[PDB]
Amino acid sequence: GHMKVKLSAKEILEKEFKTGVRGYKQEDVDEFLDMIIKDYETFHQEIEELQQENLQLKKQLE
Amino acid sequence: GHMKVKLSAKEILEKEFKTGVRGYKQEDVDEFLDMIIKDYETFHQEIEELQQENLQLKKQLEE
Ligand SMILES: [Zn+2]
Ligand SMILES: [Zn+2]
Ligand SMILES: [Zn+2]
Ligand SMILES: [Zn+2]
Ligand SMILES: [Zn+2]
Ligand SMILES: [Zn+2]
Ligand SMILES: [Zn+2]
Ligand SMILES: [Zn+2]
Repeated sequence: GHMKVKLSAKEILEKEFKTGVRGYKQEDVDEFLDMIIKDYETFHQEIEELQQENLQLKKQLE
Repeated sequence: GHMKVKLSAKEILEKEFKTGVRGYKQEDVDEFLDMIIKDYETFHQEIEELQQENLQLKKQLEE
């Protein structure tokens, strides 16, 4: 069966964190989250491609 | 297209960030990273399941 993730690329782009003393440097976190966002986009695109292919194969077999 | 994935759950665990006098609250960033690590695992399992399912259906169509 299909398994869903918790977050999306847009939710990570738009997440706001509160601040505090000795918090993590914002640019360090944001640059790393940007790499994560691109991975979410890559994962989502490949799943979309694999699920459309899965639907086509199941249709030929029906 | 291809699977040009940049990071792994282990790389996310190992990543360190410099701190500032102020910055993003560490608790909140770390707990968000935990959710992300769990999603990388889910994405992987979903892709593996679809790849093997599609292989099996392709083979059956021709055998
Ligand atoms: Zn499943
Ligand atoms: Zn499946
Ligand atoms: Zn799925
Ligand atoms: Zn930088
Ligand atoms: Zn989509
Ligand atoms: Zn692909
Ligand atoms: Zn270190
Ligand atoms: Zn894999």
